[PDB]
Amino acid sequence: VLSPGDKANVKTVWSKVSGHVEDYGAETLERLFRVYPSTKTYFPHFDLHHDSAQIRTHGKKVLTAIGEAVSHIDDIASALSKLSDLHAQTLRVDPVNFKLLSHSFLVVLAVHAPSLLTPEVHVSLDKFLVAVSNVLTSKYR
Amino acid sequence: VLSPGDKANVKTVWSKVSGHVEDYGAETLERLFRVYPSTKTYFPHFDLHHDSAQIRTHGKKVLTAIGEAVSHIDDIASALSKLSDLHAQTLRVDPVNFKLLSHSFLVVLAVHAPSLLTPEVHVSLDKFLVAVSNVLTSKYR
Amino acid sequence: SDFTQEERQFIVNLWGRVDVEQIGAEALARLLIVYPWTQRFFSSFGNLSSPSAILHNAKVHAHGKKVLTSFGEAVKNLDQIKQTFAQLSELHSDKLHVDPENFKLLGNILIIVLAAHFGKDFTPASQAAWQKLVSAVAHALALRYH
Amino acid sequence: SDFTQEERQFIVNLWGRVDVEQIGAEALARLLIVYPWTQRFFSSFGNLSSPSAILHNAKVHAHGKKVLTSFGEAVKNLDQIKQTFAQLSELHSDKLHVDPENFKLLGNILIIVLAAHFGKDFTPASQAAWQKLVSAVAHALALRYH
Ligand code: HEM
Ligand code: HEM
Ligand code: HEM
Ligand code: HEM
Repeated sequence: VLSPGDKANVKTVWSKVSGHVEDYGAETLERLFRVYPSTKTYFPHFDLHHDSAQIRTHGKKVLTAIGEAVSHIDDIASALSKLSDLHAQTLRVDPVNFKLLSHSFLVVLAVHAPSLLTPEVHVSLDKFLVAVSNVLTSKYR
Repeated sequence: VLSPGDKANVKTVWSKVSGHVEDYGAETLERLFRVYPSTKTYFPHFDLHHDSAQIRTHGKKVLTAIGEAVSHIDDIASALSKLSDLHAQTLRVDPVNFKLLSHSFLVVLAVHAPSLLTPEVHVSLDKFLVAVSNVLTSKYR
Repeated sequence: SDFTQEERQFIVNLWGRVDVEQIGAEALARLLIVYPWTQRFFSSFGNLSSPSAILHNAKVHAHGKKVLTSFGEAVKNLDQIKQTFAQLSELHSDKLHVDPENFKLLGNILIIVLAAHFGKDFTPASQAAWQKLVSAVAHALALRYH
Repeated sequence: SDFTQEERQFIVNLWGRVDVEQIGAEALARLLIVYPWTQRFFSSFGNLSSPSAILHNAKVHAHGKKVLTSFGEAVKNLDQIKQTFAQLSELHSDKLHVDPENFKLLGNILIIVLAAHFGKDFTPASQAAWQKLVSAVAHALALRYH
């Protein structure tokens, strides 16, 4: 359960992510693909050349999707009911990968805003990232 | 998250469990030990003879512990903060077993109150039983 | 030795009084509402939007019966279960990439569904023999190599 | 081939600039608040009641440094990691029955802790080489037989 503490901690971090949604999103996918080559199989039709156009563009889509969940933090499901069916029913993406992505992102945050990614804050957005993954993978709550 | 629906569904089931806390508790441990022999290793000092005195007495302790969580359903943690340290820090019981027990119990309910254990109800108390296990195993929420 | 004659008795006799249609359909419909994420694997089965819709979905009913008929193959030959579910293993694994722990969730609902149906006859010992069988099945449906 | 010379370079060079005291203590303290249930394994380490208490606990600091020193054994001999963590495997498994996936949680925090410390130098490729190492370690610490 996301406590008001987690909520605000999530919002503070996202205030430093906003204004970089494309850069951080692009670096998030880069680490994911480079550190976990198996995640590339979901993108046969992409020009996956480390840092290409589709990587940065898709990266922005993902990180923007996150920001939405930060806006509708109180009801993350509804604000993702679309992407859920995509990733869950259509794509049927293996749930593990969501943890690899959630992880890849925390690593980006550690690089650019280490002092901010304190342990209590780290705990918060990792609770939030799990809240996001469960939705995109579908769960009865 | 336990919705008001789950809450009431949990309370309805427990109204049929109340007045049998010892019988159902005794049968819960019996199936656990008989169906999953490995769970017996946690009780070297018990007279584990299928249906002995310590089985029924310990069974009542467990099912009574459950009932408490049904009373304080809104704040299950606090009403179990004692047993949590026991099972988590002291006993350090393997988390899997909690699912085997939670399962053993649903099987008892299916036997004695099948019509009541409807699918929506089954969903509810299984969300509640997982809420109970997480507490007794310790989790940051 | 996989099973004992005592367990074999519990499995075979209990299986004899089993209606594959009702139990199979009950197990599948219950699996899909209790563990909603297993629905992802069932994209072509129509309406699965609500518990009530699942319970009345005809594709779920039909497929539920085929599943229980499959459990019947294990019963016919307990000591060769693995070889029996050889085809189904590659389908559920290599083709339909299904999480292995799902076969376990489905074995848990079947046991609960059996308990609700057979009541007190589904004694601890009988349940013990069925856990081994459903467990044996779930295992055989998960091949790593060959 | 376990690693490549390119990865070896990323591992050895990065490891050379690593302060085992600070990083090791940071990794352990972070593991215990982010994943609170790992605390159960640390019953004799005193106060772990709050994030602040963990961060200031001296037993955590000390043990955190020994963990990172251990990661140093892997670095010295990358192709023989398994044989190196042979003793630690039986301790973490046979003795201290630790869930295997916990070694993975701890590898995730270390990588995050390394990223926070080395910033932009902890490039995707460098991170890739470290995931293999921390992954290799977590694996070796989980023996099924012999
Ligand atoms: C925080 C977790 C994630 C978020 C917020 C997210 C978000 C998105 C968004 C916004 C889209 C665009 C959908 C559209 O245009 O309608 C998308 C597509 C897609 N996603 Fe994800 N995603 C996540 C995780 C993952 C993971 C872990 C994978 C698997 C490795 C994945 C695989 C894909 C694929 C294959 C597409 C379609 C891309 C295309 O054809 O253009 N996603 N995602
Ligand atoms: C719903 C889950 C559970 C509940 C509500 C529960 C409840 C309890 C209670 C009330 C006690 C008595 C504590 C006291 O007297 O202070 C107890 C003790 C104990 N529990 Fe559990 N328990 C659960 C799960 C488990 C599991 C899964 C195991 C492992 C197989 C386990 C192993 C033990 C042991 C070894 C003791 C001490 C018994 C003794 O020495 O008398 N518990 N539990
Ligand atoms: C362990 C017990 C299981 C048994 C005995 C079993 C049995 C079967 C059988 C006999 C079929 C073939 C029916 C046909 O010819 O179309 C089948 C297919 C299928 N199974 Fe299972 N199954 C089990 C578990 C699962 C689980 C856990 C899942 C996923 C959550 C699953 C998902 C599917 C799907 C999606 C199909 C294909 C559906 C179709 O043909 O349209 N099964 N299974
Ligand atoms: C995979 C990375 C890990 C490494 C390199 C590592 C290393 C070590 C070392 C060197 C020791 C011995 C220190 C001594 O002599 O007392 C030790 C002991 C210990 N480890 Fe780990 N460890 C790892 C992961 C874990 C995990 C994931 C857990 C549990 C969540 C854990 C729990 C413990 C405990 C409880 C002890 C004994 C504490 C004591 O001596 O008082 N370790 N480990």
